[PDB]
Amino acid sequence: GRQVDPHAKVEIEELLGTRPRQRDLLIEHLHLIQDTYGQISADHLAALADEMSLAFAEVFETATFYAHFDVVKEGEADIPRLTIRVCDSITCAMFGADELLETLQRELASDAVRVVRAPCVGLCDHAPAVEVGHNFLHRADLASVRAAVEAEDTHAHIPTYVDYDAYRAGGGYATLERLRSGELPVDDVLKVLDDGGLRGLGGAGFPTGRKWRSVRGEPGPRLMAVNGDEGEPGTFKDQLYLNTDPHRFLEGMLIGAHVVEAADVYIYLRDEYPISREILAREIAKLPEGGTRIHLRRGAGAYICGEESSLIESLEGKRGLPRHKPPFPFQVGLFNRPTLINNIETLFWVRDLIERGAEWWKSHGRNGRVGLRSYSVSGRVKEPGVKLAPAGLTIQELIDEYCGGISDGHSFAAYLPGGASGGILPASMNDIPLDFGTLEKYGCFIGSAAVVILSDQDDVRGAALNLMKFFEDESCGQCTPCRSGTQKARMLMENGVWDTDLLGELAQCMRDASICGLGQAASNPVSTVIKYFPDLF
Amino acid sequence: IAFEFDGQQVEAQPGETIWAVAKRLGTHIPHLCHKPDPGYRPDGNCRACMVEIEGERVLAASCKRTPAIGMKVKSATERATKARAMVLELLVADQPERATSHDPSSHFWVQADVLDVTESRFPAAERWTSDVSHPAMSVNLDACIQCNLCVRACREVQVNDVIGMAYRAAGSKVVFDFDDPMGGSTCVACGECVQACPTGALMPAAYLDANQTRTVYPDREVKSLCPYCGVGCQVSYKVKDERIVYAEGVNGPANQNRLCVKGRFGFDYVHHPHRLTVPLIPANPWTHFREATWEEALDRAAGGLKAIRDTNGRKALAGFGSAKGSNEEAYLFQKLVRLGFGTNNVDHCTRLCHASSVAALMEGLNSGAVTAPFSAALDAEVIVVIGANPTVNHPVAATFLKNAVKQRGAKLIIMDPRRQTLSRHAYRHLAFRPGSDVAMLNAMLNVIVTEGLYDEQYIAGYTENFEALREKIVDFTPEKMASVCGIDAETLREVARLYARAKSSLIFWGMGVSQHVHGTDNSRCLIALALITGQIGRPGTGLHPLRGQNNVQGASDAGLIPMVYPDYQSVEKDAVRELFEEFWGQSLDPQKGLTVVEIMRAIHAGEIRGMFVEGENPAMSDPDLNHARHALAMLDHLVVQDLFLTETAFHADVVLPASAFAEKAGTFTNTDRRVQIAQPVVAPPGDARQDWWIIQELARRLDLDWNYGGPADIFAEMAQVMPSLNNITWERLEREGAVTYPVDAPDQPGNEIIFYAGFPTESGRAKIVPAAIVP
Ligand SMILES: Nc1nc2c(c(=O)[nH]1)N[C@H]1C(S)=C(S)[C@@H](COP(=O)(O)OP(=O)(O)OC[C@H]3O[C@@H](n4cnc5c(=O)[nH]c(N)nc54)[C@H](O)[C@@H]3O)O[C@H]1N2
Ligand SMILES: Nc1nc2c(c(=O)[nH]1)N[C@H]1C(S)=C(S)[C@@H](COP(=O)(O)OP(=O)(O)OC[C@H]3O[C@@H](n4cnc5c(=O)[nH]c(N)nc54)[C@H](O)[C@@H]3O)O[C@H]1N2
Ligand SMILES: Cc1cc2nc3c(=O)[nH]c(=O)nc-3n(C[C@H](O)[C@H](O)[C@H](O)COP(=O)(O)O)c2cc1C
Ligand code: SF4
Ligand code: SF4
Ligand code: SF4
Ligand code: SF4
Ligand code: FES
Ligand code: FES
Ligand SMILES: [W+6]
Repeated sequence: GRQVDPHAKVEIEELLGTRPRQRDLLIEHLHLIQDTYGQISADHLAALADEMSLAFAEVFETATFYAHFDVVKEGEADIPRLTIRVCDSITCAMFGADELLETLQRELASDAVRVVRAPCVGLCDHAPAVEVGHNFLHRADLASVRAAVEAEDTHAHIPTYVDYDAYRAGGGYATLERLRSGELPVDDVLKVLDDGGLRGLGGAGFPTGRKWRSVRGEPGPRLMAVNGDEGEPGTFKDQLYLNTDPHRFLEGMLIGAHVVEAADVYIYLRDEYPISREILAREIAKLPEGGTRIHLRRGAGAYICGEESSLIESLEGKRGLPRHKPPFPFQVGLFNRPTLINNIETLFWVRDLIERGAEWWKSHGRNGRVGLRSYSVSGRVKEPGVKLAPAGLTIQELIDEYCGGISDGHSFAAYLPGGASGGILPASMNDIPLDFGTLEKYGCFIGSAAVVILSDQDDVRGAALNLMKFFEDESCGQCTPCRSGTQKARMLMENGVWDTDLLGELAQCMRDASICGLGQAASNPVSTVIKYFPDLF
Repeated sequence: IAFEFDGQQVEAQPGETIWAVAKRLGTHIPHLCHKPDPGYRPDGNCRACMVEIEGERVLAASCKRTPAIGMKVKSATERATKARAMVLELLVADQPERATSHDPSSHFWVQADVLDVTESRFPAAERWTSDVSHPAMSVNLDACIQCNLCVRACREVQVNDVIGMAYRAAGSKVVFDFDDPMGGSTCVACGECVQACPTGALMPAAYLDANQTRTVYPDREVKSLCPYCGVGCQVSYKVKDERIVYAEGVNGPANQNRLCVKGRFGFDYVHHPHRLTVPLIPANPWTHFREATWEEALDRAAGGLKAIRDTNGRKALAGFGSAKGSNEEAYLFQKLVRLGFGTNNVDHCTRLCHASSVAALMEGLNSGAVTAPFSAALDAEVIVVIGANPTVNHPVAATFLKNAVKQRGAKLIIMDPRRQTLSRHAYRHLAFRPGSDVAMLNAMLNVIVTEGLYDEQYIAGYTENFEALREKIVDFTPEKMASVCGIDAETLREVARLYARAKSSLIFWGMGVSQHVHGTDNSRCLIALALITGQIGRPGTGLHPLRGQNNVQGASDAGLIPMVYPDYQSVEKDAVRELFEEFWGQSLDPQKGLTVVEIMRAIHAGEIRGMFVEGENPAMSDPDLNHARHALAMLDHLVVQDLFLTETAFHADVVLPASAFAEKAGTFTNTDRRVQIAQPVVAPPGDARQDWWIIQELARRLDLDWNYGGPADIFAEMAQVMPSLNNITWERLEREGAVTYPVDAPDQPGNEIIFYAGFPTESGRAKIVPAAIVP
């Protein structure tokens, strides 16, 4: 007749105890189960639902869209407690990943253990990026994972950082306290953010003062949120900041909140960023009870959550599906109310904007463009890692000035900004400045400052195939063009030669008829290859 | 609103998404994922209805947008056509061969043939398998276009919370509870997702075979209604020559394109093989005293009844009745008695259940009709319910309520000992030991007046007795009855505040309350919640119990009662017996009849002789054993006009071939004050016939000489007396289909709310009744 609520309901009320049971608060429960038990089993879902008084369809829809929650029924086989993962994106794959997978999947892939695939975790800098149960590795290899497993090194490992007191030693939350006091009004902040031209980060290229003014003009109880997903492959900035000085980001966030008069806020970062998930939970409790309460949430896979509307639906405890653009996110948001999103980076800089001004944000640009940005170089360079440098900078100067060079043994053939969403270009496209509104007349763009460098020893078509696989596995699943076009491309790009004409048609279609901003870009790489690589056909 | 289109400067009304404007204008374009039928909602997934507009850089959709001022749409262009064609190419690439597949003549293939596509140039996907666990349906799901209509039908309208898409893009599928085969899933066979999937994936049986593929087209079609509930769910029966198959819903103002298991399946009784076609007067197949004939076994009825009348008298006769499957027959099934037998000894074994209700309703208001409909609970703000289970026996209304909860958030309440499905959607749940509702009912009754939060004005000139009761009332209290009922007080304070403060409200219940001896005493108090607060006789307000048959209203409102002729004009009166006779030309009996159980226990060692049974299985309905076997045993001359040889009338000395439901015209009514027309589909087997001919022939054989003709004149001869239909005709009961009777004007929709400006009672006011705890 139906799945019945079993006697196994004791372990669901003896484990949640005194917690709230609102639909918007679901994912935390699922994470809790997947932590205390290495799996999520039906009986537990039935009990949880009949507690929250829901239907099995909803919890089943949600518990499988996020790529980490592992489900089983009374029939399937038990899952092991100890698992590991490997990167399969472009960077981690250029340094010999797949061989690693099929090389250790037959030495230590036994019952007690497991080994599976993973798109990207934010470690494109230290090549392989393997993890062992909330612990990550670098320059990974077999003889290292052996020791990491034989010893119960599943648990993480925490570095040192700057605490509340050491931050308070300097400016230390004095710029903020100047707001709860009338020692400086609001309008000045809007004015500096405007005349200084802080074109926001994230793959949008949008100002900030306008957003703040807007979300300030609409009435009612306001909200806010932050996207700390940064799931795009060649993007490993947020980690290098949340792990060195977060209190600056919290300063910026509280500032951006009190201005819009948002009672509470929200946050959202991956499950693949645990270290920060502990840094914060250590720090917040030290942040006094000022009057603005903050929160913190998790996120399981779902690169489609990098998007705004999907992040909203997730914070609402729902399935990670985006919404239509004619009704806007700043008008109707987290709970059908206004809310302003801002990446942690855009917040990290505000303090230096105010304490110093705008001119300090205009004497920097090198080429005609103006600004200051934090790039993320990766691939075959000599001193990879994050980089700060004046925007409007070419790529050759970014290689032979900041990154040390390229390598001793390789050469320079191709490269790609904007990570996967962007295209892959050749050398000759070397005298082009890297800013927001400069590359749209070439097919690609730069949204996340992601940069990569491929040599002659590397092949491009395989890279495009990997990118298409990624876009095929990260697709939400609503709009037809993505859902089926990604498949047809992962297929057409398989054979020895593809037509490129069916592909041009399919790309035009996907770019003109896609709901989300992902399908609008999953065809950029192949098209750029067709155009600027006319010697590969 | 003015906005250009395809080179024009046309106008559009509001809420008119571009698609509808084109349709209205005659520029049809494909949707595939947008079901225009009222009830649904667009989602914008297929992206096959795309157009262009000056100002944007990415193509748009036509089902989800709206033509604001200045805008200009474009369809006859290149980009849009290319996009549509590419989408269709992908879909048909992941599709089987339309030559021989599930539903080859479908919506998808039509919209494809529109965009001029036959095959594709992309490869396949090696999709999943099928499951046929459930008998009626057949999920050979290899044609899922991810149109999400299954869901909007099972997660937004016929709410049962079963279906859901529970995977990622490529592997995205539709699954029932926990990826179960749906043969033991929560599916209730509510066929609202079977007629929404355009492809033949989510397809019923009887339209395909083992090598699953269509095998049949619609032989013909007929629009009718369901003879199982009292809602009037319209249907369009699918027929094959001497075979009925399966149906779909229609835009009926009572159903709105949504049915239950029985609107889809379960009608194997009509064409059921073991049946009756001739007189037959124990195993099922007749084996005794069978003599096929039509003038012998009618002499043996007319002459028998007439002679036993002569030798024993009129009152020595009696008669049961029925309303399961017709209305106009009752008018005659009672006129026949009143004329040939000259006796008001009629009865009604179906009206038994909900008598107390109408008793109180006519005591207080001079009526017995549920105040206002149930399909109007979407403009209200609150609900009340006790002693029922709509989802089971009146589902359609239950899902209407669920939808009102979802959309407008209007809360509800519950009053039932056991736990009910709607609990999940219920704002509260109030269990109590039985036969004690009246206690908390008085509590809610006196919580208002004692605190002082009543609407004096409405009680000022629209309900009398408001002061004579207050002795017991202020003597009563809403705080004392805890151990008597089983609840706490603050809950009740709340509930009463909710109702009386609520802008509007309604109350539902059924036989669960009126089943008890003094269920009258229950309604005796429940009556006045809307009356004492005013939330009545106005949009979204009213009182509305429910009934468990088709047209019990239509029967017990047109003169099948032992104490009143049609339209509630009692017999004990005088002028009633003086104006009816200008039509029937007879001398009647003023003294009432012997009620159902009264007459039954009477004949037991009594004086009545025989009867003319019809449309009932009395041997197993009210009485357990004593008045089933010994009831008719001592009887001398018996009659039974039942479709089958039901357990009752095993020794009924004569029989006639009752026609089944699906073969007739006429008039039916629901528990909603509405009258529904019908229409025949298939003639019956054997020399069987209808009943409006049986009774005509028998009246003739009993010296009545009616010769009226067909039902299309019985309607007029029944309305000429009953003013309830003072402005009605069969013509507009066919065209426009169904209507409700309380209307006044000819060319108007209707008048569909009791007491909009005053009770239709002599005083214009009610008589609020003393309600006591009287065990
Ligand atoms: N499937 C089906 N549907 C039918 C019928 C049928 O035979 N089968 N017949 C039709 C007709 S006219 C009939 S006979 C009806 C019968 O069906 P209903 O009108 O639904 O009556 P019940 O089915 O008994 O449901 C009454 C509700 O009141 C609850 N209840 C139980 N005890 C009490 C009590 O002491 N007080 C109160 N207030 N509530 C109580 C019951 O448990 C249930 O929740 O169904 C109608 N529709
Ligand atoms: N087991 C059980 N018994 C009950 C009840 C219960 O819930 N369960 N509830 C009691 C109550 S409240 C009710 S509502 C009763 C109803 O129970 P019954 O008194 O048995 O009434 P039905 O079951 O509808 O049977 C009606 C008869 O009319 C025949 N018939 C069907 N269609 C037509 C038609 O178009 N024309 C004619 N002339 N005959 C037709 C049917 O085949 C059947 O012989 O049951 C009562 N007894
Ligand atoms: C498919 C898609 C995925 C995205 N993923 C991210 C992401 O992971 N992180 C991020 O900061 N922005 C992402 N974005 C861009 C978001 O719009 C961005 O988070 C947000 O607009 C930030 O606004 P801001 O520029 O004011 O900081 C994504 C956009 C799209 C279309
Ligand atoms: S079709 Fe692609 S871009 Fe559109 S919602 Fe689905 S996954 Fe996102
Ligand atoms: S079952 Fe019907 S609505 Fe659902 S995906 Fe398949 S074809 Fe589309
Ligand atoms: S009960 Fe009917 S409407 Fe509901 S999911 Fe099953 S088939 Fe669809
Ligand atoms: S409620 Fe009764 S009459 Fe209406 S569709 Fe369902 S079974 Fe048929
Ligand atoms: S780890 Fe492979 S690039 Fe992020
Ligand atoms: S057809 Fe209206 S958007 Fe799919
Ligand atoms: W009943």
